[PDB]
Amino acid sequence: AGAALQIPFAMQMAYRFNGIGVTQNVLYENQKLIANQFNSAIGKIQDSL
Amino acid sequence: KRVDFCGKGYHLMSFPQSAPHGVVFLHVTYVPAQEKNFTTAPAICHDGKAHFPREGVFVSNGTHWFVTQRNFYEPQIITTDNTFVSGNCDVVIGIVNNTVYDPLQPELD
Ligand SMILES: *[C@@H]1O[C@H](CO)[C@@H](O[C@@H]2O[C@H](CO)[C@@H](O)[C@H](O)[C@H]2NC(C)=O)[C@H](O)[C@H]1NC(C)=O
Ligand SMILES: *[C@@H]1O[C@H](CO)[C@@H](O[C@@H]2O[C@H](CO)[C@@H](O)[C@H](O)[C@H]2NC(C)=O)[C@H](O)[C@H]1NC(C)=O
Ligand SMILES: *[C@@H]1O[C@H](CO)[C@@H](O[C@@H]2O[C@H](CO)[C@@H](O)[C@H](O)[C@H]2NC(C)=O)[C@H](O)[C@H]1NC(C)=O
Repeated sequence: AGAALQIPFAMQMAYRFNGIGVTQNVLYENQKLIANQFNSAIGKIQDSL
Repeated sequence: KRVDFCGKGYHLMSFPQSAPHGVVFLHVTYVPAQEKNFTTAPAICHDGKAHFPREGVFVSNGTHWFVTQRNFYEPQIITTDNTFVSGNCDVVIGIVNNTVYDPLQPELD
């Protein structure tokens, strides 16, 4: 929508969770588990392809 | 609400106009500019508890901490009604020490 505005990644995932109804309190207390989920899922999709 | 469907940027409205064998839309759109730089933090620790913003974001110009909305700049002092508490802050990453003002105490004096 205009000029790029820098933003830390975690504070962007917090906005994206607020976007779907889950409060942002959930993300900051479960960050490591979500990171591991993400990495494992991307590894599995790489292997599947 | 879908982005880039009508215009470039956030959308306000549109006006139609005729043509020989077609239609012409005039889209009115909103575009921000004249940015700044700020230092942030995902929460605030006070009295052993963690406070998160209701709707907004934490900013700091070096020595003071404020809460502002995302798309515009208008600082407000951190009260205890626009921030909500959740648990204790020993597992969150990025917490910052500070003090949070409350409105009831001065009015009780
Ligand atoms: C950050 O902004 C605050 C808010 O303006 C500055 O603190 C105020 O400075 C003015 C004069 O410069 C004083 O009259 C106020 O008493 C200060 N406090 C408040 C709460 O308004 C502060 O100097 C700024 N710091 C930097 C590094 O820019
Ligand atoms: C932002 O990043 C910097 C550097 O990537 C972090 O600073 C590091 O903090 C750890 C402590 O957790 C130290 O062990 C490192 O030595 C620091 N790095 C450097 C280069 O000094 C900083 O903690 C990060 N901020 C947040 C909020 O996560
Ligand atoms: C924020 O304040 C807390 C509490 O004052 C600090 O944590 C203590 O720091 C002192 C000295 O650095 C230690 O002796 C204590 O063991 C710490 N824990 C407790 C429970 O008192 C903390 O270092 C400050 N800074 C940050 C970034 O949290």
